[PDB]
Amino acid sequence: ALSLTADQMVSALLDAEPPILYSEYDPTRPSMMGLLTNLADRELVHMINWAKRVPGFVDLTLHDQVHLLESAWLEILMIGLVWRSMEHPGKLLFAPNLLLDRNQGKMVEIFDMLLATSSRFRMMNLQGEEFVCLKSIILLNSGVYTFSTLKSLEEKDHIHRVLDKITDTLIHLMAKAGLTLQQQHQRLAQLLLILSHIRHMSNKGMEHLYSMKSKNVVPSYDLLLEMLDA
Amino acid sequence: ALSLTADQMVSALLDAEPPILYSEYSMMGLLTNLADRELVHMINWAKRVPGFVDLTLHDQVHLLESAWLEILMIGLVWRSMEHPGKLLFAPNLLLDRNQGVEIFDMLLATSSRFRMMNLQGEEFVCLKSIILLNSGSTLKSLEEKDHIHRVLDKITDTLIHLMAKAGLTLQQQHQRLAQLLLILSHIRHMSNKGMEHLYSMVPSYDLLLEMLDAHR
Ligand SMILES: Oc1cccc(CN(CC2(c3ccccc3F)CCCC2)c2ccc(OC3CN(CCCF)C3)cc2)c1Cl
Ligand SMILES: Oc1cccc(CN(CC2(c3ccccc3F)CCCC2)c2ccc(OC3CN(CCCF)C3)cc2)c1Cl
Repeated sequence: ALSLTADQMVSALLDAEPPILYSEYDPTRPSMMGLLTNLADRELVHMINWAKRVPGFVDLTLHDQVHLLESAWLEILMIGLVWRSMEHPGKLLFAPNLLLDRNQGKMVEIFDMLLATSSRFRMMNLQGEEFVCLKSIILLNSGVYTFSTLKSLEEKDHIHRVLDKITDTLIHLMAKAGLTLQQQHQRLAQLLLILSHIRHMSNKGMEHLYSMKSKNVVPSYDLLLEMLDA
Repeated sequence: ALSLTADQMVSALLDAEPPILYSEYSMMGLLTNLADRELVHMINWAKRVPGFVDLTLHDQVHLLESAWLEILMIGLVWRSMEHPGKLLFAPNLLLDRNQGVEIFDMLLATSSRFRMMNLQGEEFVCLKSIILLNSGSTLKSLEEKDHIHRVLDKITDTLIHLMAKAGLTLQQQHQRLAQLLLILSHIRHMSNKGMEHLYSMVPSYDLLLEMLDAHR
């Protein structure tokens, strides 16, 4: 996995991309949290099958894969939602049959930040290749500071090696788009600064799910491990 | 601001660095007091961060209201970098995790990360100014937002310049840049958990405006 070229690492991420799902509702009938809850639960399954295809991820122990998924899953859903919404200014495309504006999201604070992130992606003309690299970064980075045995330290070192390889891959893509060296690292910095906004949005979202104090509203270690299908 | 060279960028950030404060010569009360004194120094530091005073007072208050704990936290991690397993809130206030916890360990993990990257002082002050500018639709706000993104790009150039001066290769340059900037997601994370804890017991917009809205 540390041996793949930048072109190969991109093609692997593009072929691993999960599908866009539809919301589960009756369109002949006149409950939003339940609809979004249900949609997120079903997206989560496809995310985990995507993560398994992220080069270097299945080199980790199953325990460490679950930990990274635990820390990252909501950021990963959110960046996909924001990517999906780039072409629909003012609205969030949770699903092709569930395009919502901010007055329906009424809570609204996170909705507004997702819309802002979608705008910035849009006016940056974020490319498909770049977006799948950013998803990989979130998966590996979000849990890397919340793991200290010997083995864990080897696992952290491997995660940092793969993150360096994703960085190289992103720069390769900007180089191939014709950007100058200065423009390459300026764009790389802009894209990583947005990931900290996405982390903030995920933090507020997780804060809301934990305040529900409801057993099956935060994916458990066992639920994620089951979806990983050892 | 937009005219400064990379070297003048670093010199201004270094010139503007606030002092390390001491604790008085019961724990949460001493930490609250030390943080209250640091906040005052951080306002005048922020006024000296290129691009910042070009902003409206209202935008400056919003940026500090959003970033203040992150900035406090990155300063604490920096101060603790050379003291494995301890948080140096002040030279006379060195705590270990037993005296706290979840937040403490995250802070200790960031400190350990700085150690492994051999984080440099000139790098530290660029990262702290990125936190201020980044963490937080009238024509003027659009004009502010565009200005902030421009200053952020020059700090990126300044960071690259520092690594290039040291002798790092370009591959090592973009790799280290990404490593430094991804740490910022974790500092946002810890700030949000810290806000959560403090509300379970924070400087108001008016307090911030009062300190920032100085006379001549
Ligand atoms: O791609 C998406 C598709 C569908 C929704 C979403 C994001 N959402 C909606 C929002 C939200 C509300 C409250 C808390 C956090 C949140 F983000 C964020 C913006 C509007 C309100 C959401 C809601 C509930 C969620 O909780 C599941 C996990 N389920 C439980 C886990 C058991 F497996 C309940 C997961 C996400 C994405 Cl990013
Ligand atoms: O450099 C530092 C110097 C002194 C303390 C700190 C950070 N802290 C201590 C810790 C903490 C962090 C996050 C949340 C709660 C917390 F306990 C850090 C890990 C364990 C305890 C802290 C304590 C009280 C606080 O209360 C404000 C509101 N007050 C400001 C309102 C004035 F109007 C002070 C502000 C931060 C830094 Cl990073």
